[PDB]
Amino acid sequence: SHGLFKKLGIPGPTPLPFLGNILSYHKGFCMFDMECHKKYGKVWGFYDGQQPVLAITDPDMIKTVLVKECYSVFTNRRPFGPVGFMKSAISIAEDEEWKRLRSLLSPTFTSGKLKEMVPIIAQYGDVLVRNLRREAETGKPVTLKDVFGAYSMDVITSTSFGVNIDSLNNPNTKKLLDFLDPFFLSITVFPFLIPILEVLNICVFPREVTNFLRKSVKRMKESRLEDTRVDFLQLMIDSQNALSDLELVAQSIIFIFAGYETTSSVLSFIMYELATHPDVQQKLQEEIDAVLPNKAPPTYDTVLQMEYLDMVVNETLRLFPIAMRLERVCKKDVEINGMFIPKGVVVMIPSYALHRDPKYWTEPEKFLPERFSKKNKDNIDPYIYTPFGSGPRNCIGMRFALMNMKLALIRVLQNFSFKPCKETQIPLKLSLGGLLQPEKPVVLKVESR
Ligand code: HEM
Ligand SMILES: CC[C@H](C)C(=O)N[C@H](CC[C@H](Cc1ccccc1)NC(=O)OCc1cncs1)Cc1ccccc1
Repeated sequence: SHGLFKKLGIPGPTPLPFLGNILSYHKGFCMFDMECHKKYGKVWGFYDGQQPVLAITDPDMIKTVLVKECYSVFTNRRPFGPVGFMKSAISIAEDEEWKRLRSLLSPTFTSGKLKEMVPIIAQYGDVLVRNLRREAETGKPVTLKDVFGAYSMDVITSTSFGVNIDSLNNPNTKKLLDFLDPFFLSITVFPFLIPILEVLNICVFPREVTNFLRKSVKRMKESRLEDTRVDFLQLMIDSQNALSDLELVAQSIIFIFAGYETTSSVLSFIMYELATHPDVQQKLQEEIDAVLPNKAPPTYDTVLQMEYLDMVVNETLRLFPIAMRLERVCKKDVEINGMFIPKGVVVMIPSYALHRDPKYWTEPEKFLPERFSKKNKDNIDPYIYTPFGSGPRNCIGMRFALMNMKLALIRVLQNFSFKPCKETQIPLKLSLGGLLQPEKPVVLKVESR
Protein backbone atom coordinates (compact mmCIF):
# COMPACT_ATOMS: atom_id res chain seq x y z
CA SER A 1 0.00 0.00 0.00
CA HIS A 2 2.85 2.31 0.99
CA GLY A 3 4.62 0.98 -2.08
CA LEU A 4 2.43 2.92 -4.50
CA PHE A 5 4.51 6.08 -5.22
CA LYS A 6 7.78 4.17 -5.19
CA LYS A 7 6.19 1.79 -7.73
CA LEU A 8 4.89 4.66 -9.92
CA GLY A 9 8.29 6.27 -9.42
CA ILE A 10 6.76 9.42 -7.89
CA PRO A 11 8.91 11.23 -5.23
CA GLY A 12 7.71 11.62 -1.61
CA PRO A 13 8.47 11.73 2.14
CA THR A 14 8.96 8.24 3.49
CA PRO A 15 5.72 7.00 5.16
CA LEU A 16 5.81 5.30 8.57
CA PRO A 17 3.66 2.19 9.17
CA PHE A 18 0.03 3.11 10.03
CA LEU A 19 0.67 6.85 10.42
CA GLY A 20 1.73 7.42 6.79
CA ASN A 21 3.23 10.91 6.56
CA ILE A 22 0.87 12.11 9.23
CA LEU A 23 3.46 13.33 11.77
CA SER A 24 4.55 15.93 9.20
CA TYR A 25 1.31 17.82 9.83
CA HIS A 26 2.80 18.64 13.26
CA LYS A 27 3.64 22.12 12.11
CA GLY A 28 0.58 22.70 9.98
CA PHE A 29 -0.06 21.42 6.49
CA CYS A 30 0.41 24.58 4.56
CA MET A 31 4.02 24.28 5.62
CA PHE A 32 4.19 20.56 4.87
CA ASP A 33 2.90 21.42 1.40
CA MET A 34 5.42 24.27 0.92
CA GLU A 35 8.32 22.12 2.10
CA CYS A 36 7.18 19.40 -0.32
CA HIS A 37 6.90 21.66 -3.30
CA LYS A 38 10.43 22.93 -2.70
CA LYS A 39 11.89 19.52 -1.93
CA TYR A 40 10.24 17.43 -4.66
CA GLY A 41 9.23 19.79 -7.42
CA LYS A 42 6.22 19.60 -9.60
CA VAL A 43 4.41 16.42 -8.49
CA TRP A 44 4.65 14.32 -5.27
CA GLY A 45 2.88 11.69 -3.24
CA PHE A 46 2.29 11.15 0.50
CA TYR A 47 -0.03 9.12 2.66
CA ASP A 48 -2.75 10.23 5.01
CA GLY A 49 -2.37 7.04 7.04
CA GLN A 50 -3.00 4.42 4.37
CA GLN A 51 -4.47 6.90 1.90
CA PRO A 52 -2.27 7.82 -1.08
CA VAL A 53 -2.51 11.47 -1.89
CA LEU A 54 -0.91 12.73 -5.12
CA ALA A 55 -0.04 16.44 -5.22
CA ILE A 56 0.07 18.06 -8.65
CA THR A 57 1.38 21.54 -9.49
CA ASP A 58 1.38 21.67 -13.31
CA PRO A 59 -1.15 24.34 -14.46
CA ASP A 60 -2.18 22.08 -17.35
CA MET A 61 -2.59 18.94 -15.25
CA ILE A 62 -4.68 20.90 -12.76
CA LYS A 63 -7.01 22.15 -15.56
CA THR A 64 -7.55 18.58 -16.76
CA VAL A 65 -8.59 17.31 -13.29
CA LEU A 66 -10.48 20.35 -12.12
CA VAL A 67 -12.09 21.01 -15.54
CA LYS A 68 -11.68 18.48 -18.35
CA GLU A 69 -12.13 15.13 -16.55
CA CYS A 70 -14.43 16.21 -13.70
CA TYR A 71 -17.66 14.40 -14.68
CA SER A 72 -15.85 11.33 -15.97
CA VAL A 73 -13.02 10.54 -13.50
CA PHE A 74 -12.60 13.27 -10.78
CA THR A 75 -16.13 14.05 -9.50
CA ASN A 76 -15.92 13.70 -5.77
CA ARG A 77 -14.00 15.14 -2.84
CA ARG A 78 -12.37 12.91 -0.25
CA PRO A 79 -14.59 10.43 1.62
CA PHE A 80 -14.49 12.84 4.57
CA GLY A 81 -15.48 11.33 7.90
CA PRO A 82 -18.74 10.51 9.74
CA VAL A 83 -21.34 12.80 8.13
CA GLY A 84 -24.72 11.37 9.19
CA PHE A 85 -27.68 12.92 7.33
CA MET A 86 -25.17 15.51 6.00
CA LYS A 87 -24.35 12.82 3.47
CA SER A 88 -26.80 14.80 1.30
CA ALA A 89 -25.12 18.20 1.61
CA ILE A 90 -23.98 19.38 -1.82
CA SER A 91 -20.27 19.73 -0.98
CA ILE A 92 -20.19 16.19 0.43
CA ALA A 93 -22.48 14.43 -2.05
CA GLU A 94 -21.03 12.26 -4.83
CA ASP A 95 -21.77 11.37 -8.45
CA GLU A 96 -25.44 11.58 -9.56
CA GLU A 97 -26.72 12.92 -6.25
CA TRP A 98 -24.32 15.84 -6.61
CA LYS A 99 -25.20 16.68 -10.25
CA ARG A 100 -28.89 16.82 -9.27
CA LEU A 101 -28.18 19.00 -6.18
CA ARG A 102 -25.90 21.25 -8.25
CA SER A 103 -28.33 22.34 -11.02
CA LEU A 104 -31.10 22.43 -8.43
CA LEU A 105 -29.21 24.92 -6.27
CA SER A 106 -27.11 26.76 -8.87
CA PRO A 107 -29.92 29.09 -9.98
CA THR A 108 -29.91 30.45 -6.46
CA PHE A 109 -26.98 32.71 -7.35
CA THR A 110 -27.90 34.48 -10.59
CA SER A 111 -27.67 38.24 -11.30
CA GLY A 112 -31.37 38.89 -10.67
CA LYS A 113 -31.23 37.14 -7.30
CA LEU A 114 -28.05 38.75 -6.34
CA LYS A 115 -29.40 42.17 -7.45
CA GLU A 116 -32.43 41.30 -5.28
CA MET A 117 -30.21 40.68 -2.22
CA VAL A 118 -28.55 44.13 -2.38
CA PRO A 119 -31.50 45.92 -0.81
CA ILE A 120 -31.98 43.08 1.77
CA ILE A 121 -28.38 43.37 3.02
CA ALA A 122 -28.58 47.16 2.71
CA GLN A 123 -30.25 47.13 6.14
CA TYR A 124 -27.43 45.09 7.72
CA GLY A 125 -24.77 47.53 6.60
CA ASP A 126 -26.73 50.14 8.59
CA VAL A 127 -26.59 47.92 11.71
CA LEU A 128 -22.91 46.96 11.28
CA VAL A 129 -21.82 50.64 11.09
CA ARG A 130 -23.95 51.42 14.17
CA ASN A 131 -22.38 48.50 16.06
CA LEU A 132 -18.87 49.72 15.31
CA ARG A 133 -19.69 53.38 15.96
CA ARG A 134 -20.70 52.40 19.52
CA GLU A 135 -17.44 50.41 19.80
CA ALA A 136 -15.41 53.45 18.68
CA GLU A 137 -16.16 55.04 22.08
CA THR A 138 -14.13 52.94 24.55
CA GLY A 139 -11.15 53.41 22.18
CA LYS A 140 -9.66 50.08 23.24
CA PRO A 141 -8.77 47.02 21.15
CA VAL A 142 -11.40 45.12 19.16
CA THR A 143 -12.25 41.66 17.80
CA LEU A 144 -13.13 41.93 14.16
CA LYS A 145 -14.25 38.31 13.95
CA ASP A 146 -16.95 38.78 16.58
CA VAL A 147 -18.45 41.93 15.02
CA PHE A 148 -18.03 40.51 11.47
CA GLY A 149 -19.44 37.04 12.34
CA ALA A 150 -22.76 38.52 13.41
CA TYR A 151 -22.97 40.50 10.15
CA SER A 152 -22.49 37.30 8.09
CA MET A 153 -25.13 35.44 10.10
CA ASP A 154 -27.65 38.25 9.51
CA VAL A 155 -27.02 38.38 5.74
CA ILE A 156 -27.14 34.65 5.25
CA THR A 157 -30.40 34.02 7.10
CA SER A 158 -32.22 37.04 5.63
CA THR A 159 -31.34 36.27 2.00
CA SER A 160 -31.29 32.50 1.87
CA PHE A 161 -34.52 32.17 3.91
CA GLY A 162 -35.70 35.78 4.05
CA VAL A 163 -35.75 35.49 7.85
CA ASN A 164 -34.50 38.41 9.90
CA ILE A 165 -33.29 37.06 13.28
CA ASP A 166 -31.46 40.36 14.01
CA SER A 167 -28.19 38.77 15.21
CA LEU A 168 -26.61 42.28 15.14
CA ASN A 169 -29.00 43.03 18.01
CA ASN A 170 -28.41 39.88 20.12
CA PRO A 171 -24.93 39.66 21.74
CA ASN A 172 -23.78 26.92 17.66
CA THR A 173 -22.23 27.47 14.24
CA LYS A 174 -18.68 28.19 15.47
CA LYS A 175 -19.01 25.09 17.67
CA LEU A 176 -19.94 23.13 14.51
CA LEU A 177 -16.96 21.21 13.08
CA ASP A 178 -9.37 19.31 16.07
CA PHE A 179 -6.07 18.15 14.49
CA LEU A 180 -4.24 17.91 17.85
CA ASP A 181 -7.43 16.36 19.28
CA PRO A 182 -7.31 12.55 18.89
CA PHE A 183 -10.42 12.96 16.73
CA PHE A 184 -9.65 13.88 13.13
CA LEU A 185 -6.18 12.48 13.71
CA SER A 186 -7.85 9.14 14.55
CA ILE A 187 -9.83 9.39 11.25
CA THR A 188 -7.77 11.49 8.75
CA VAL A 189 -5.21 8.88 9.64
CA PHE A 190 -7.76 6.13 10.27
CA PRO A 191 -10.77 5.77 7.93
CA PHE A 192 -11.73 2.17 8.64
CA LEU A 193 -13.47 3.48 11.74
CA ILE A 194 -15.93 5.61 9.76
CA PRO A 195 -18.66 2.99 8.96
CA ILE A 196 -18.72 2.18 12.74
CA LEU A 197 -19.54 5.71 13.84
CA GLU A 198 -22.24 5.81 11.10
CA VAL A 199 -23.98 3.13 13.21
CA LEU A 200 -22.97 4.88 16.45
CA ASN A 201 -24.76 7.98 15.14
CA ILE A 202 -21.63 9.90 16.22
CA CYS A 203 -21.01 13.03 14.08
CA VAL A 204 -18.21 15.54 13.18
CA PHE A 205 -20.91 18.08 14.15
CA PRO A 206 -22.13 17.90 17.78
CA ARG A 207 -25.66 16.47 18.06
CA GLU A 208 -26.80 19.73 19.68
CA VAL A 209 -25.77 22.06 16.85
CA THR A 210 -27.62 20.12 14.11
CA ASN A 211 -30.68 19.57 16.39
CA PHE A 212 -30.94 23.33 16.79
CA LEU A 213 -30.52 23.97 13.04
CA ARG A 214 -32.91 21.03 12.50
CA LYS A 215 -35.93 22.42 14.34
CA SER A 216 -34.81 25.99 13.49
CA VAL A 217 -34.74 25.48 9.70
CA LYS A 218 -37.87 23.36 10.12
CA ARG A 219 -39.35 26.64 11.53
CA MET A 220 -38.18 29.08 8.86
CA LYS A 221 -39.81 26.45 6.61
CA GLU A 222 -43.28 26.21 8.18
CA SER A 223 -43.89 29.99 7.95
CA ARG A 224 -43.58 29.87 4.16
CA LEU A 225 -45.78 26.83 3.59
CA GLU A 226 -49.10 28.78 3.88
CA ASP A 227 -48.63 32.54 3.66
CA THR A 228 -48.84 34.06 0.16
CA ARG A 229 -39.68 35.81 -3.56
CA VAL A 230 -37.99 32.98 -5.52
CA ASP A 231 -35.02 32.48 -3.12
CA PHE A 232 -32.92 29.59 -1.67
CA LEU A 233 -35.44 28.36 0.90
CA GLN A 234 -38.11 28.85 -1.79
CA LEU A 235 -36.18 27.10 -4.56
CA MET A 236 -36.00 23.88 -2.55
CA ILE A 237 -39.74 23.98 -2.04
CA ASP A 238 -40.01 23.81 -5.88
CA SER A 239 -38.24 20.46 -5.97
CA GLN A 240 -40.33 18.99 -3.12
CA ASN A 241 -43.54 19.42 -5.19
CA ALA A 242 -36.95 15.31 -6.64
CA LEU A 243 -35.81 16.81 -3.29
CA SER A 244 -36.70 15.67 0.25
CA ASP A 245 -36.81 16.83 3.91
CA LEU A 246 -33.40 16.06 5.45
CA GLU A 247 -31.97 16.91 2.01
CA LEU A 248 -33.43 20.42 2.38
CA VAL A 249 -31.93 20.92 5.88
CA ALA A 250 -28.63 19.46 4.66
CA GLN A 251 -28.14 22.19 2.01
CA SER A 252 -29.21 24.83 4.50
CA ILE A 253 -26.60 23.90 7.11
CA ILE A 254 -23.78 24.03 4.52
CA PHE A 255 -24.99 27.38 3.28
CA ILE A 256 -25.41 28.81 6.80
CA PHE A 257 -21.98 27.56 7.64
CA ALA A 258 -20.24 28.69 4.41
CA GLY A 259 -21.83 32.16 4.48
CA TYR A 260 -21.15 32.75 8.18
CA GLU A 261 -17.70 31.30 8.75
CA THR A 262 -15.72 31.95 5.57
CA THR A 263 -17.17 35.43 4.91
CA SER A 264 -16.15 36.61 8.36
CA SER A 265 -12.66 35.06 8.32
CA VAL A 266 -11.77 36.64 5.01
CA LEU A 267 -13.18 40.00 6.14
CA SER A 268 -10.94 39.80 9.19
CA PHE A 269 -7.90 39.12 7.03
CA ILE A 270 -8.60 42.09 4.76
CA MET A 271 -9.05 44.52 7.71
CA TYR A 272 -5.81 43.18 9.16
CA GLU A 273 -4.08 43.97 5.88
CA LEU A 274 -5.62 47.40 5.48
CA ALA A 275 -4.47 48.44 8.97
CA THR A 276 -0.98 47.09 8.53
CA HIS A 277 -1.01 48.85 5.08
CA PRO A 278 -2.75 52.21 5.68
CA ASP A 279 -1.76 53.62 2.30
CA VAL A 280 -3.72 50.83 0.63
CA GLN A 281 -6.46 51.48 3.16
CA GLN A 282 -6.54 55.17 2.08
CA LYS A 283 -6.46 54.45 -1.68
CA LEU A 284 -9.57 52.27 -1.19
CA GLN A 285 -11.31 54.87 1.03
CA GLU A 286 -10.62 57.19 -1.93
CA GLU A 287 -12.03 54.92 -4.60
CA ILE A 288 -15.14 54.32 -2.46
CA ASP A 289 -15.58 58.07 -2.09
CA ALA A 290 -14.95 58.58 -5.88
CA VAL A 291 -17.64 56.04 -6.89
CA LEU A 292 -20.01 56.85 -4.01
CA PRO A 293 -20.05 60.67 -3.45
CA ASN A 294 -21.12 61.60 0.06
CA LYS A 295 -21.05 58.36 2.08
CA ALA A 296 -23.74 57.09 -0.36
CA PRO A 297 -25.36 53.56 -0.09
CA PRO A 298 -23.47 50.87 -2.06
CA THR A 299 -25.26 49.12 -4.92
CA TYR A 300 -24.85 46.04 -7.11
CA ASP A 301 -23.50 48.04 -10.08
CA THR A 302 -21.46 50.56 -8.02
CA VAL A 303 -19.91 47.48 -6.38
CA LEU A 304 -18.60 46.11 -9.68
CA GLN A 305 -17.39 49.65 -10.58
CA MET A 306 -14.68 49.40 -7.88
CA GLU A 307 -11.52 47.96 -9.33
CA TYR A 308 -9.15 48.58 -6.42
CA LEU A 309 -11.58 46.97 -3.98
CA ASP A 310 -11.64 43.89 -6.13
CA MET A 311 -7.86 44.02 -6.24
CA VAL A 312 -7.66 44.25 -2.48
CA VAL A 313 -10.05 41.35 -1.99
CA ASN A 314 -8.22 39.17 -4.55
CA GLU A 315 -4.83 39.86 -3.06
CA THR A 316 -5.97 39.01 0.49
CA LEU A 317 -7.25 35.73 -0.96
CA ARG A 318 -3.88 35.09 -2.57
CA LEU A 319 -2.25 35.14 0.86
CA PHE A 320 -5.15 33.64 2.79
CA PRO A 321 -7.07 31.14 0.65
CA ILE A 322 -9.29 29.67 3.34
CA ALA A 323 -9.40 26.24 1.62
CA MET A 324 -5.56 25.45 1.64
CA ARG A 325 -6.05 22.52 -0.74
CA LEU A 326 -8.50 21.46 -3.45
CA GLU A 327 -9.10 17.68 -3.66
CA ARG A 328 -10.59 15.17 -6.13
CA VAL A 329 -10.77 11.38 -5.72
CA CYS A 330 -9.71 9.51 -8.83
CA LYS A 331 -12.57 7.03 -9.53
CA LYS A 332 -11.07 4.98 -12.37
CA ASP A 333 -7.59 4.33 -13.73
CA VAL A 334 -6.51 7.25 -15.82
CA GLU A 335 -3.60 8.83 -17.64
CA ILE A 336 -3.51 12.65 -17.58
CA ASN A 337 -0.87 14.87 -19.22
CA GLY A 338 1.65 12.02 -19.47
CA MET A 339 1.15 10.67 -15.93
CA PHE A 340 -0.57 7.48 -14.73
CA ILE A 341 -2.90 7.96 -11.74
CA PRO A 342 -4.51 4.78 -10.35
CA LYS A 343 -8.13 4.39 -9.24
CA GLY A 344 -8.58 5.37 -5.58
CA VAL A 345 -5.82 8.00 -5.25
CA VAL A 346 -6.82 11.40 -3.88
CA VAL A 347 -5.47 14.12 -6.22
CA MET A 348 -4.57 17.25 -4.29
CA ILE A 349 -4.00 20.83 -5.48
CA PRO A 350 -2.00 22.79 -2.90
CA SER A 351 -3.64 26.19 -3.35
CA TYR A 352 -1.94 27.88 -0.40
CA ALA A 353 1.42 26.70 -1.71
CA LEU A 354 0.95 27.72 -5.39
CA HIS A 355 -0.40 31.00 -4.16
CA ARG A 356 3.07 31.48 -2.69
CA ASP A 357 5.32 29.83 -5.30
CA PRO A 358 8.51 31.79 -6.09
CA LYS A 359 7.81 30.80 -9.72
CA TYR A 360 4.50 32.61 -10.46
CA TRP A 361 4.91 35.50 -8.01
CA THR A 362 7.61 38.02 -7.32
CA GLU A 363 7.79 38.88 -3.59
CA PRO A 364 5.11 36.33 -2.70
CA GLU A 365 4.97 36.92 1.11
CA LYS A 366 4.15 40.63 0.61
CA PHE A 367 0.66 42.07 0.29
CA LEU A 368 0.63 43.87 -3.05
CA PRO A 369 -2.86 44.56 -4.40
CA GLU A 370 -1.25 45.99 -7.57
CA ARG A 371 -0.31 42.49 -8.74
CA PHE A 372 -4.03 42.35 -9.68
CA SER A 373 -4.33 45.57 -11.76
CA LYS A 374 -5.73 45.31 -15.34
CA LYS A 375 -2.12 45.90 -16.44
CA ASN A 376 -0.85 42.78 -14.58
CA LYS A 377 -4.06 40.69 -14.27
CA ASP A 378 -3.38 38.60 -17.39
CA ASN A 379 0.06 37.41 -16.35
CA ILE A 380 -1.85 35.45 -13.62
CA ASP A 381 -2.70 31.80 -14.31
CA PRO A 382 -6.33 30.89 -13.41
CA TYR A 383 -4.96 27.48 -12.47
CA ILE A 384 -2.23 28.62 -10.05
CA TYR A 385 -4.59 31.21 -8.46
CA THR A 386 -7.67 29.27 -7.37
CA PRO A 387 -9.26 30.61 -4.21
CA PHE A 388 -12.69 29.39 -5.44
CA GLY A 389 -11.61 26.13 -7.04
CA SER A 390 -12.42 25.62 -10.68
CA GLY A 391 -14.55 23.65 -13.12
CA PRO A 392 -18.00 22.18 -12.37
CA ARG A 393 -17.36 21.59 -8.65
CA ASN A 394 -16.03 25.10 -7.94
CA CYS A 395 -17.43 27.45 -5.29
CA ILE A 396 -21.14 27.93 -5.86
CA GLY A 397 -21.15 30.90 -3.42
CA MET A 398 -18.33 32.88 -5.08
CA ARG A 399 -20.38 35.72 -6.52
CA PHE A 400 -22.46 36.02 -3.32
CA ALA A 401 -19.37 36.03 -1.06
CA LEU A 402 -17.49 38.64 -3.13
CA MET A 403 -20.49 41.03 -3.31
CA ASN A 404 -21.36 40.43 0.35
CA MET A 405 -17.83 41.02 1.59
CA LYS A 406 -17.55 44.10 -0.62
CA LEU A 407 -20.86 45.51 0.69
CA ALA A 408 -19.50 44.95 4.17
CA LEU A 409 -16.27 46.71 3.16
CA ILE A 410 -17.74 49.67 1.26
CA ARG A 411 -19.97 50.75 4.17
CA VAL A 412 -17.36 50.10 6.89
CA LEU A 413 -14.67 52.09 5.11
CA GLN A 414 -17.01 54.95 4.16
CA ASN A 415 -17.30 55.41 7.94
CA PHE A 416 -14.17 54.15 9.70
CA SER A 417 -10.41 53.81 9.67
CA PHE A 418 -8.46 50.89 11.09
CA LYS A 419 -5.14 50.89 12.97
CA PRO A 420 -3.17 48.21 14.83
CA CYS A 421 -3.22 48.45 18.63
CA LYS A 422 -0.97 46.64 21.13
CA GLU A 423 -3.11 43.49 21.17
CA THR A 424 -2.75 43.24 17.35
CA GLN A 425 -0.51 40.42 16.26
CA ILE A 426 2.18 41.79 13.96
CA PRO A 427 2.87 39.87 11.92
CA LEU A 428 0.01 37.39 11.74
CA LYS A 429 0.43 33.67 12.36
CA LEU A 430 -1.87 30.92 11.06
CA SER A 431 -3.21 28.24 13.41
CA LEU A 432 -2.20 24.74 12.36
CA GLY A 433 -5.62 23.01 11.98
CA GLY A 434 -7.85 22.48 8.93
CA LEU A 435 -9.13 25.75 7.41
CA LEU A 436 -7.16 29.01 7.61
CA GLN A 437 -7.58 30.77 10.90
CA PRO A 438 -5.41 33.32 12.68
CA GLU A 439 -3.85 31.68 15.77
CA LYS A 440 -5.00 34.69 17.79
CA PRO A 441 -8.08 36.80 16.99
CA VAL A 442 -7.53 39.82 14.74
CA VAL A 443 -7.86 42.84 17.00
CA LEU A 444 -7.75 46.45 15.73
CA LYS A 445 -8.67 50.00 16.83
CA VAL A 446 -11.39 52.00 14.97
CA GLU A 447 -11.41 55.80 14.43
CA SER A 448 -14.56 57.54 13.26
CA ARG A 449 -13.89 59.48 10.04
C1 HEM B 1 -14.68 34.05 0.66
C2 HEM B 1 -15.49 33.07 1.02
C3 HEM B 1 -15.41 31.77 0.30
C4 HEM B 1 -14.23 31.12 -0.24
C5 HEM B 1 -12.77 31.50 -0.24
C6 HEM B 1 -14.83 29.90 -0.81
C7 HEM B 1 -13.96 28.90 -1.39
C8 HEM B 1 -14.49 27.62 -1.82
C9 HEM B 1 -13.58 26.65 -2.47
C10 HEM B 1 -12.13 26.80 -2.79
C11 HEM B 1 -14.43 25.51 -2.79
C12 HEM B 1 -14.08 24.24 -3.48
C13 HEM B 1 -14.20 24.42 -4.98
C14 HEM B 1 -13.39 23.26 -5.50
O1 HEM B 1 -12.99 22.34 -4.73
O2 HEM B 1 -13.18 23.30 -6.73
C15 HEM B 1 -15.76 25.89 -2.30
C16 HEM B 1 -16.83 24.96 -2.51
C17 HEM B 1 -18.19 25.26 -2.20
N1 HEM B 1 -18.55 26.42 -1.68
FE1 HEM B 1 -17.46 28.21 -1.41
N2 HEM B 1 -16.16 29.71 -0.67
C18 HEM B 1 -16.52 30.85 -0.04
C19 HEM B 1 -17.91 31.13 0.35
C20 HEM B 1 -19.03 30.26 0.05
C21 HEM B 1 -20.41 30.77 0.17
C22 HEM B 1 -20.87 32.15 0.55
C23 HEM B 1 -21.21 29.60 -0.22
C24 HEM B 1 -22.68 29.52 -0.33
C25 HEM B 1 -23.37 30.02 0.66
C26 HEM B 1 -20.27 28.52 -0.53
C27 HEM B 1 -20.76 27.22 -0.94
C28 HEM B 1 -19.87 26.21 -1.50
C29 HEM B 1 -20.41 24.86 -1.83
C30 HEM B 1 -21.81 24.34 -1.70
C31 HEM B 1 -19.20 24.18 -2.30
C32 HEM B 1 -19.03 22.79 -2.84
C33 HEM B 1 -19.32 22.93 -4.34
C34 HEM B 1 -19.77 21.63 -4.99
O3 HEM B 1 -19.15 20.57 -4.71
O4 HEM B 1 -20.76 21.67 -5.78
N3 HEM B 1 -18.88 28.84 -0.24
N4 HEM B 1 -15.84 27.14 -1.56
C1 LIG C 1 -9.27 16.81 3.35
C2 LIG C 1 -10.29 16.19 4.29
C3 LIG C 1 -11.18 17.25 4.94
C4 LIG C 1 -11.83 16.71 6.22
C5 LIG C 1 -12.22 17.75 3.97
O1 LIG C 1 -12.57 17.02 3.04
N1 LIG C 1 -12.75 18.97 4.18
C6 LIG C 1 -12.44 20.24 3.51
C7 LIG C 1 -13.21 21.38 4.22
C8 LIG C 1 -14.72 21.33 3.98
C9 LIG C 1 -15.56 21.82 5.14
C10 LIG C 1 -16.55 20.71 5.51
C11 LIG C 1 -17.63 21.19 6.44
C12 LIG C 1 -17.32 21.82 7.65
C13 LIG C 1 -18.34 22.27 8.49
C14 LIG C 1 -19.68 22.09 8.12
C15 LIG C 1 -19.99 21.45 6.92
C16 LIG C 1 -18.97 21.01 6.08
N2 LIG C 1 -16.22 23.07 4.76
C17 LIG C 1 -17.25 23.25 3.91
O2 LIG C 1 -17.76 22.40 3.20
O3 LIG C 1 -17.77 24.60 3.85
C18 LIG C 1 -18.64 25.01 2.81
C19 LIG C 1 -17.88 25.99 1.98
C20 LIG C 1 -18.03 26.53 0.71
N3 LIG C 1 -17.08 27.41 0.36
C21 LIG C 1 -16.14 27.59 1.32
S1 LIG C 1 -16.49 26.61 2.72
C22 LIG C 1 -12.61 20.19 1.96
C23 LIG C 1 -13.41 21.32 1.30
C24 LIG C 1 -14.75 21.12 0.92
C25 LIG C 1 -15.49 22.13 0.32
C26 LIG C 1 -14.89 23.36 0.10
C27 LIG C 1 -13.56 23.57 0.47
C28 LIG C 1 -12.81 22.55 1.06
